Amino acid sequence: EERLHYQVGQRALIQAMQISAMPELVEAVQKRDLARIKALIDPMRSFSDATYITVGDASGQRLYHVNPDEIGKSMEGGDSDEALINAKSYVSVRKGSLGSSLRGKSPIQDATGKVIGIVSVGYTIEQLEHH
Ligand code: NA
Repeated sequence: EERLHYQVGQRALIQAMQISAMPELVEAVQKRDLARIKALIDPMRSFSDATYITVGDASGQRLYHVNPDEIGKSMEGGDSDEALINAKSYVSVRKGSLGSSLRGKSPIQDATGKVIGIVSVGYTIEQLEHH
């Protein structure tokens, strides 16, 4: 019965699962084509009500972030291991550079199931429109 913005986390998780399963994103990540990834994610970032979307490679190095300088740097929050190593999809909460946020995380996988990256869709808590 104890909740931490349950509906927001479910919305984030659903979106991360959907984005991570896109064949075009799987291909762009395999090729490490940054511009292609940006072209695919920007419109989704614009359309979603999420605060941000981050895409990382298999080692957790960012291939996309809303802040340009973060691209090429490692996701050091410590809450990406279960997706990157164990291919789990889940809701996580953490204060990264963009503030305390609820994240939906899901691995990006090739056709054989190998994890090749991660998608994190986040909602910064202080910015939620309360009900
Ligand atoms: Na996934």
